[PDB]
Amino acid sequence: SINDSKILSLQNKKNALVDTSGYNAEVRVGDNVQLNTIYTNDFKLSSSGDKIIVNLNNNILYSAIYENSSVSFWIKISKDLTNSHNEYTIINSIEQNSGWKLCIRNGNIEWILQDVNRKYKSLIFDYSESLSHTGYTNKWFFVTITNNIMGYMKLYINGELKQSQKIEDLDEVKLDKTIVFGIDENIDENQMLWIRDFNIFSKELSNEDINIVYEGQILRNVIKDYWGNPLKFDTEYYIINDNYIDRYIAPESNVLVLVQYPDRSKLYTGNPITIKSVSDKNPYSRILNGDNIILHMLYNSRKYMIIRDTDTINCVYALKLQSNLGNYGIGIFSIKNIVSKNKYCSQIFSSFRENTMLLADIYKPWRFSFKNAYTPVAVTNYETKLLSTSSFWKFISRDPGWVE
Repeated sequence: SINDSKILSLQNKKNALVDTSGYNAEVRVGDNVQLNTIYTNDFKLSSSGDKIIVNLNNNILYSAIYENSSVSFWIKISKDLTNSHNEYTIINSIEQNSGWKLCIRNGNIEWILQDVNRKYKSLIFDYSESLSHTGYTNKWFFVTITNNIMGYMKLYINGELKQSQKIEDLDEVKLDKTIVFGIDENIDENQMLWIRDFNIFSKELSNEDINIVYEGQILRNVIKDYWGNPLKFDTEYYIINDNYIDRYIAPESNVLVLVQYPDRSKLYTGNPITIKSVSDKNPYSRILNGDNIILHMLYNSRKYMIIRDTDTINCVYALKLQSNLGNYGIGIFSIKNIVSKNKYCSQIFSSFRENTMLLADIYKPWRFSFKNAYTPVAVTNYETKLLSTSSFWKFISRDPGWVE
């Protein structure tokens, strides 16, 4: 019933982006704008002059805003766009003086509401955090703006209130007629962003309702890559542990260990792992909670299957490589999303012989050496470790919004 207040909803139907709210907005998508590349209702703004123009079919009696409203969408902003010190306008309903716009500047997003006299209020969120791993550069995040025209305008990120500004003190704000998505500033190659699930609601959404929209649109049962894209079979990933973000998985004497990145700033470091569907789901299909999966590592140009050791190092098993590919239980795993607003990560489990969960910590995993290593291991009796970040894994794909 939250959805009952939708008065614009941009969704992909029969390979076109249209308004499915019922209100019949005209949606004019630029010829070069790529739709539905990651998520069904997404669009990518990446080439010079990429635009989507939405012409509303709305109230003609009221010249000025007469009701509360909310705007929601997810956004993903490339590294190269984020690294710019320049300001870019991304969405804009201002034709003359009044209206709203979304801007990006130096790793911040800014929402502005402006009245007929160009008096404005601003809400800002630092999504980049100076390109920190903990930030959101090139990661999907959920934005929601709510407007109480006799009160406050609020900015939420992933359902969490970030900023609030009074707007009751503004003068006249005209009803929107046209909304333009697209950057007019000159852009370089690789400066791109994606938006998905753009909606406008005819009410001020409560925090509770915003969390409902968020939870619904995140797709709880679809495993996510590091950027928040759906995880896919048959796709290369650099798999990292949340406790050791600058270490890569590698075989040493056929025991997998975590090796420190020679350069922390180069994400694509290590031995790419491809995930295979045990049940023969279609090539490149999405990986879901409850899927049986197999992991293949590319090591010095050769493919191996990752398996659990048969023998222990409260059992603890190291992981190893096997050149013989096939469906062996000792190499079958399953992946489950962790519910988290600030991390796209999952746990990995094995039910071969005993129930185990993969985590990373310091062990002595070799049979003929007492040397320590940061070691991914499969551990039994893991109930007390279910909230441990040592059990959280992230999957870094080579993504067009992060170029090295």
